[PDB]
Amino acid sequence: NDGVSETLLAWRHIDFWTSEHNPDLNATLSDPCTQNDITHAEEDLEVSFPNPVKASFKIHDGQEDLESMTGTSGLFYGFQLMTLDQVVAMTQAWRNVAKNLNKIPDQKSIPPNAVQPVYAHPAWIPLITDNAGNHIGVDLAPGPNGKYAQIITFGRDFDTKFVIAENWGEFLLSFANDLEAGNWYLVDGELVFRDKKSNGPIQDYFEVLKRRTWIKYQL
Amino acid sequence: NDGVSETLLAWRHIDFWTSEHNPDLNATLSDPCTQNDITHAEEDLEVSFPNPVKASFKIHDGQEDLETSGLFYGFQLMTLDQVVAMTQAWRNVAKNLNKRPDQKSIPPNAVQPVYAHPAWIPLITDNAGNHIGVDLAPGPNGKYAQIITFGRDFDTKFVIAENWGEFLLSFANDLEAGNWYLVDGELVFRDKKSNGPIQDYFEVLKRRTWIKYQLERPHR
Repeated sequence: NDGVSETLLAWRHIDFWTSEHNPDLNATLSDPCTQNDITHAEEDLEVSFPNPVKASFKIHDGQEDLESMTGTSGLFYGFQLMTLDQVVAMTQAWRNVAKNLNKIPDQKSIPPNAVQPVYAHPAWIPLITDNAGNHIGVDLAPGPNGKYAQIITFGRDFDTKFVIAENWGEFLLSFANDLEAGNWYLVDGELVFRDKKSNGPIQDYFEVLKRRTWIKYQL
Repeated sequence: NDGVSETLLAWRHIDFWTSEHNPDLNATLSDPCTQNDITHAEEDLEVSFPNPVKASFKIHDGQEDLETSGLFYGFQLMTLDQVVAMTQAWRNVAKNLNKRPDQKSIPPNAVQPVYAHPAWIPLITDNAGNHIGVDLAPGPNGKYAQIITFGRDFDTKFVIAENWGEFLLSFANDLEAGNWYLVDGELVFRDKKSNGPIQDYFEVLKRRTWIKYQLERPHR
């Protein structure tokens, strides 16, 4: 099925975990989008959000925290869950880039042929941001060996794109499983990843996702 | 809008024309698909057919063999069953290509530069490995549900229409423009106004696409 279950389940675990270990991060999780907000977005972008993505939006419209000054603390080990407004704005942003480009080194994909080998595509809908040009999001125009609505890395520093999940649900869930596995350090602090079981160092979450993907591919 | 109007309009023109100038070809046009046939197909392939494509199917489920000689100047309009069979056929090819002649697009980056894609749904066949059909996974400068050539001899893919409706309509306009010869007989294309020779319809579509691309390139 679509990964709606996983979405719903993940948000339970994430909502619970944040409330327990990091209230301040909890506060930042926004109220649900209404159905009209999302229909308006879908009309604006002329796309159908996959079911799981619509489910996540109907739980949290990204993160906010206006009274903070140092910037928002990204839920995903520093990366910020985007609001529907930001999703629309950035999607149109990247759509302009694709236009300007119609006339960047070599683009590749892991797995091979899973993601279109391009810098920007109109159908790559960003959902998470580093506020530094890079995104996780959902791919609505997969390559030949890709899957519709797979979750991918793309952006400024992602000449190679990685498929990091089959759907948004699986992604949210693996994030939830990291939290529960104790794979975290608080810097009541900034959230960053470490492999608890291996007494591993602090690592950028993107490098973790890329590594995992690579490993999974070779198997 | 979607190109549903154009679909519906085109089939009126095509149904009319065929009945007048080539009854035998008319006979080959099938009864409509039912909505369940389509839902069953959509489940089988796990895709949503574009609206215009669903409209065409609700007029004719392709052509039905007398042996069927192809409506589109020899190319056969596929039945839903053939669409499903061929889509799975092409889907297996992609799978086997994953375990490893330059593929290009006109316009550049409009169509994925690959031999086979799961989301290229064939609608017309060459009975020789080549297709016109609808692209549900466009390139960066493509458009969802644009109509493309693809297949065995299509190392370069061409976007020949913005939607299925526009395609059916341009076919209809060829017929009404007198751009045909009967070999009643077998239907083949000629440019009436240029007193032109007979031409393969794929070459016509390729030239047309190529010209259109080139006339638009000054604009930005």
